[PDB]
Amino acid sequence: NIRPLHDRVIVKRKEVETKSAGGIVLTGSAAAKSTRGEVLAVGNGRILENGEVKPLDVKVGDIVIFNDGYGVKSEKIDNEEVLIMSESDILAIVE
Amino acid sequence: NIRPLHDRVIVKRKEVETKSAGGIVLTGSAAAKSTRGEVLAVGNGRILENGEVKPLDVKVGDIVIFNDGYGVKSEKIDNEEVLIMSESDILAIVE
Amino acid sequence: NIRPLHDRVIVKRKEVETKSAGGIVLTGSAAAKSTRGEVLAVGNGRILENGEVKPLDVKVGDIVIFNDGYGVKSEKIDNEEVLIMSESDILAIVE
Amino acid sequence: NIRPLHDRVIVKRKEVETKSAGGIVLTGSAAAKSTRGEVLAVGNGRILENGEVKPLDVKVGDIVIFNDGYGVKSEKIDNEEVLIMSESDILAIVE
Amino acid sequence: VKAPGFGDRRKAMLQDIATLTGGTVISEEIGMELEKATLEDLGQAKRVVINKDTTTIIDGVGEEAAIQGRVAQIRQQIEEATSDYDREKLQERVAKLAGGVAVIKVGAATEVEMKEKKARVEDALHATRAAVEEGVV
Repeated sequence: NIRPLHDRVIVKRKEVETKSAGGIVLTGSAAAKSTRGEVLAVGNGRILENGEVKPLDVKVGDIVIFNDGYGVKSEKIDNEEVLIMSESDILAIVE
Repeated sequence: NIRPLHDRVIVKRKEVETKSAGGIVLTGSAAAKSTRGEVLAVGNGRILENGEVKPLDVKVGDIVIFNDGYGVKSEKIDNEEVLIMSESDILAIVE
Repeated sequence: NIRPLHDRVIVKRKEVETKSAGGIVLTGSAAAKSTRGEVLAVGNGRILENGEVKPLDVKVGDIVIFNDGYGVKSEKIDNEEVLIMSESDILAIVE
Repeated sequence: NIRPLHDRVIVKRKEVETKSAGGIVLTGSAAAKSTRGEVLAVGNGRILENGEVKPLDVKVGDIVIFNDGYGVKSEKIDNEEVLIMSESDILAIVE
Repeated sequence: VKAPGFGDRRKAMLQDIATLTGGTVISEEIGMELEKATLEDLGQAKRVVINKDTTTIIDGVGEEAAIQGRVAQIRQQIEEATSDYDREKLQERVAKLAGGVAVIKVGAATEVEMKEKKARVEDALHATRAAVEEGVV
């Protein structure tokens, strides 16, 4: 297994849908990378200035919406694309 | 449902008005995107340096004026455009 | 009625004077936009790091001199242009 | 009367000298703008993180040397040019 | 397929197609967007055939009053034309909207015979048009 450090979370990007709002197949630059993923590993928590650690609000098994950016990094583990990225980049939790 | 994290607020942008101070119809770049929206989802609150959390001043159901920028993100949920954006970009609350 | 959030102040800039030091009419780019406005609404106050809120030093009713910048924003309310801008951009209070 | 806010100081820029180290008259770009001014109004003081306010070290009536920069603003009051600028730009106090 | 015509003539062709098929042209300068298009803005027909070079529309669905009005406007524009190229193009438009287009291909073994027979056929065509227009003696 792989566990992150501090406030970083392992997520796996969902497959991009080929059909949107009907049976029309979307191919090309219109089908952008999905902004939804499945969390896999969660670190211990962010380190505060005084010294204690606070646990993350997200839990393993939830679906989250994240922003692709400079902080988000892609890493090849066990022949599978995963994302290493900080918790502060997570926007919202679905359901 | 979708819930935000920390100090993020989910809003629905108001429809752009076509008639301004009379029956004259505005079409093109004259009618800019509306800077008003209805609050839909509110997070738990911003995390302070000490560790405690304070609830947001804005409430769900009110209409707010927000400054669109780089921090404002547009997402497609329930086949509808929504804005996931930080509380610091909320400027004022109408009524 | 519109109320701001945190340390934002609602102002209405005064009309640009046409006569300067006599009857000479100033028209064009020489007459710069007024840097003086009348405060309309004042928010609760800035949020300190520890958590308590401190009220603003500017009260509604006085005339203030403000420095325009990127943070100063102009919005149309009651079919009247008003400026939403932070308290830190207030320079001085007249009288 | 005009009073500043927080740690801003009202100064009056002194006239540039025409004769330097003798009777030779300096005209043009050689005569740089004076960096010395007479303080007029002093605000209550800079706000601290805790919430307390500390009075400024500079007092009204002294002569100070300041550096011109982006934070220094020139305003017209009582048909007279004055400078509204932060206390951090004061370098030294004459006498 | 691509819209025929370059410039304002493309507008004329598109508007004529819209009238013939009973549709509405979606353009920026009139005040509609492609995202706002619905079923009513789309024209209707019976058969449409496309090949490497030509596109034809068969049995357009449109009320004859619109075609009559459009050809009346085109005839009025013809009556105020100076150049021969312009009157030829507008007459071609009238033929497309109202009548038809017929092409006669001349056959000959060589090129000089081709050219002379083509010239004779053109002369006969012009003479037949004039005789229809004004009569014979």
